[PDB]
Amino acid sequence: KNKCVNFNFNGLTGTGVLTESNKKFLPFQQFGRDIADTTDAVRDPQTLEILDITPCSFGGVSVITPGTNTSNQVAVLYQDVNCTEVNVFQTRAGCLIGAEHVNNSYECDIPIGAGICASYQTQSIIAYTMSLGAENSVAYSNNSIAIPTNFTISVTTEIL
Amino acid sequence: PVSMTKTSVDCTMYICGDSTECSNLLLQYGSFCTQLNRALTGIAVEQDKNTQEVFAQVKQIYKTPPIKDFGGFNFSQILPDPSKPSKRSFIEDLLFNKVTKFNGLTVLPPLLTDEMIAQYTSALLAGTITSGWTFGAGAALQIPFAMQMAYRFNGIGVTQNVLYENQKLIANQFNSAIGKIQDSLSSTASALGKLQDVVNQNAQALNTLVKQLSSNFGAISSVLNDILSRLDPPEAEVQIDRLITGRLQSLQTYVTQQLIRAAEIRASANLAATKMSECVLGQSKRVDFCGKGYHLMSFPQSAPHGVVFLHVTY
Amino acid sequence: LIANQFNSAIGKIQDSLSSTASALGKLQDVVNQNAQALNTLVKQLSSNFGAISSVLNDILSRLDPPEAEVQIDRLITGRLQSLQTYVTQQLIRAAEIRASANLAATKMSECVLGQSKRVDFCGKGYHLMSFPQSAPHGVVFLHVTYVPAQEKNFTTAPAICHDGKAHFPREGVFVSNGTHWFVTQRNFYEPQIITTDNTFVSGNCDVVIGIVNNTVYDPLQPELDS
Ligand SMILES: *[C@@H]1O[C@H](CO)[C@@H](O[C@@H]2O[C@H](CO)[C@@H](O)[C@H](O)[C@H]2NC(C)=O)[C@H](O)[C@H]1NC(C)=O
Ligand SMILES: *[C@@H]1O[C@H](CO)[C@@H](O[C@@H]2O[C@H](CO)[C@@H](O)[C@H](O)[C@H]2NC(C)=O)[C@H](O)[C@H]1NC(C)=O
Ligand SMILES: *[C@@H]1O[C@H](CO)[C@@H](O[C@@H]2O[C@H](CO)[C@@H](O)[C@H](O)[C@H]2NC(C)=O)[C@H](O)[C@H]1NC(C)=O
Ligand SMILES: *[C@@H]1O[C@H](CO)[C@@H](O[C@@H]2O[C@H](CO)[C@@H](O)[C@H](O)[C@H]2NC(C)=O)[C@H](O)[C@H]1NC(C)=O
Ligand SMILES: *[C@@H]1O[C@H](CO)[C@@H](O[C@@H]2O[C@H](CO)[C@@H](O)[C@H](O)[C@H]2NC(C)=O)[C@H](O)[C@H]1NC(C)=O
Ligand SMILES: *[C@@H]1O[C@H](CO)[C@@H](O)[C@H](O)[C@H]1NC(C)=O
Ligand SMILES: *[C@@H]1O[C@H](CO)[C@@H](O)[C@H](O)[C@H]1NC(C)=O
Ligand SMILES: *[C@@H]1O[C@H](CO)[C@@H](O)[C@H](O)[C@H]1NC(C)=O
Ligand SMILES: *[C@@H]1O[C@H](CO)[C@@H](O)[C@H](O)[C@H]1NC(C)=O
Ligand SMILES: *[C@@H]1O[C@H](CO)[C@@H](O)[C@H](O)[C@H]1NC(C)=O
Ligand SMILES: *[C@@H]1O[C@H](CO)[C@@H](O)[C@H](O)[C@H]1NC(C)=O
Repeated sequence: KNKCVNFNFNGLTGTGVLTESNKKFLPFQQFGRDIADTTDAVRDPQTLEILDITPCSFGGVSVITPGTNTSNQVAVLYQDVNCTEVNVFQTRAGCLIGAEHVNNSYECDIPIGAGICASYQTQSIIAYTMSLGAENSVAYSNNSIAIPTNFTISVTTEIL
Repeated sequence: PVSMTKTSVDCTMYICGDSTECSNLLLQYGSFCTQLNRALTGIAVEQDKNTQEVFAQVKQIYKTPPIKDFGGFNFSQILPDPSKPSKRSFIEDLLFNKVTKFNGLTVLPPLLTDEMIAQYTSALLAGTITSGWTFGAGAALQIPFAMQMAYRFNGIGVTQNVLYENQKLIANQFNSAIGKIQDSLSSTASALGKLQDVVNQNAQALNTLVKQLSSNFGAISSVLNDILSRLDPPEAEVQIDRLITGRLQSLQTYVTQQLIRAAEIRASANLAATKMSECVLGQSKRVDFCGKGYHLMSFPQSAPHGVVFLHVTY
Repeated sequence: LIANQFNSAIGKIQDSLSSTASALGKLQDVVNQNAQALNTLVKQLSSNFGAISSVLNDILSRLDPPEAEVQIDRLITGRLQSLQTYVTQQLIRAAEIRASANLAATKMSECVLGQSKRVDFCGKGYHLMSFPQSAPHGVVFLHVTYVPAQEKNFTTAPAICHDGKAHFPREGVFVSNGTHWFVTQRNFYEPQIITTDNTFVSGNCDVVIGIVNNTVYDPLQPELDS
């Protein structure tokens, strides 16, 4: 139990983590399935024990890299996996390795996701909560107005 | 609706469930798998861009002053409650309440968190209330709210004096209307149907994808492990090929529908971004672009996978 | 000054484009997407799809018609599917481009051929005029806008009380430097002495909230005295 194993119950192959289950199987019920109709519980043949089958932890691997031009140093994100299952920082995106978490917030450079962005800075890859922008309190008053005394003609480029 | 759930399907896992025999056969089908992954990734990135387009339209994170002397107009309901964990307004909370894997398909979290979207909407509203339309154009220039409203009245064609003389009445009518908004959202869920529909469509599509795994497609067993355990590799290959053909087709169907669906969402997001600019950041003279009536101002509220605009009209 | 500011800004446009390539990313992306799709299409010809050989000539060179047909069928099924995938993605991609083209046409009409009051539609600022430049598989718009540069705090009043009558500005806003009240237009500071021609009179002082007391000059009175 509690290990990723290749199990075989009565010629039923599968790979999963077997755990003691709390499911209320009725005496006749051989094995349990799911919402999706996926087998997720078994009654042991040699023992009257119900075992929940959890698929072995899998996740996508994303490599956070500043250009190779810039640096060959890389950070790896293991998506939706706990860090135990694998500069190690746990984000809502997944387990981030190779990046130093920094408190200071910066504009998002490389989006790791869930509000966390990475960049290459003085060097090492760093992970930070992205800043939305410079906080400003407008000088609002019931009798105060701000009128521009000058102007700037500005040309900006839109590409379609 | 501004965005969808970013969804990623590893086809080599979906099609063949950690089976090598199957994976080798899948190779013969070419780069079909890579192309599917690429398509879905494109959609996911587009979703993040959609949200940025609508919400991040504000130069700075403007904050409303502690003294809310807005000439009797009351915005407490649409302005955030700091007391709450996420700094969301009362109306945003109602909206959030209203709206309601192991097979290789996972959900990627959106780049901006709900709290960040709420901060962006708070910045927009603070800019709108304190500085009028000036924050869109440049540096937010403070103007008293009752005088800002008078300019907006000049915009629709009514003289400034009308607002000043009827200021108390207009403020009361405004406050009352916001009250009614609260009531409508609390009373009926149907109001957020557009958002719900988007959620439901994505859920149905994924449910269908998962169910298609149970289809045999003419193989002896839908379970890939059963085929391998019962048959020798030469014989198994034929049955596995049928499963592969069926599963790959099922996933192509899914990806294509999602591409089409994403395009529909992107159009809505583009519209939401255009309304954020011409309606929240300005006063639209376009008819019915910003609510039925003569548009005065409008206030954005974050909603799950969407934006809600409260259009004040005359 | 405006001409200089304009000329300077065009100078900066040249510099930006000359320096950084990333600026034309949207156009490049379109090119890249179409190239990847075609590259994929060509590579799928190398896929066997379960046939003995991906090469069609090899199949018929090695096998007699009855057997060859089976192998060819697999290749056909695979290749036809590959091409259907390509065409479908292209249809979807074309529709995305058509949307952009419609937007470019709309901006051509409302931004170059006119002056847009739609906000942000023609660039961040108050749109003045815009100029189109052809680009590969695209268009580039140089949006000239007006942005207020420098600003100053002034105390303001909705109206002024003269002789128990309330004066509101015809166009403009009342401002006070601290001692004297003037009427300026909202977008640029040009204070003018508050006069009957700068203001219209509606009602009385009592109903208006925030009304201040300032003399309203009548131009006619001196002329009568003279
Ligand atoms: C409005 O801003 C312009 C700059 O855009 C100011 O012009 C500058 O004036 C100073 C003082 O003579 C010079 O040193 C700069 O060379 C000028 N710049 C340009 C581009 O001409 C102008 O003086 C400003 N006016 C106000 C109201 O301050
Ligand atoms: C704006 O209106 C709201 C809604 O009536 C007021 O909020 C209420 O405040 C009182 C205390 O003054 C409480 O008893 C209510 O429970 C509050 N209601 C809600 C739902 O927030 C708000 O105080 C008013 N603000 C102004 C400026 O008058
Ligand atoms: C014009 O505006 C509204 C339209 O419904 C009404 O305003 C009411 O006026 C009465 C009497 O002054 C008040 O007691 C109510 O509180 C107001 N109601 C609202 C909706 O705010 C009324 O029909 C008209 N009022 C005037 C001032 O002409
Ligand atoms: C605000 O501007 C007004 C108008 O320029 C100023 O009033 C003038 O003050 C100067 C210097 O004392 C006099 O020479 C003028 O005769 C005044 N003009 C008027 C219209 O009476 C006023 O002093 C300025 N106040 C501040 C705070 O700078
Ligand atoms: C604006 O001027 C009017 C008229 O002089 C002021 O009203 C007077 O206020 C004083 C003090 O309360 C009273 O003694 C007078 O009887 C009032 N006269 C009238 C006709 O009402 C008003 O207070 C002034 N307001 C400001 C801003 O100074
Ligand atoms: C053999 O079967 C009996 C069934 O009651 C069971 O008690 C016992 O544990 C089994 N032994 C093995 C080999 O597990
Ligand atoms: C790295 O980037 C710089 C700036 O774009 C460029 O000039 C240089 O050629 C690049 N070098 C490599 C290794 O590509
Ligand atoms: C990892 O597991 C621990 C212990 O159960 C839990 O507290 C934590 O929330 C988990 N984190 C992730 C990334 O799921
Ligand atoms: C960053 O924040 C954490 C608390 O979450 C703290 O342990 C650490 O000291 C901080 N970094 C500094 C102050 O360098
Ligand atoms: C206006 O006044 C407030 C309060 O004194 C100040 O913080 C703000 O910087 C002022 N703005 C300008 C443009 O002078
Ligand atoms: C503005 O608010 C102050 C208190 O902060 C109040 O005394 C004053 O009467 C108000 N003035 C206007 C312009 O209504």
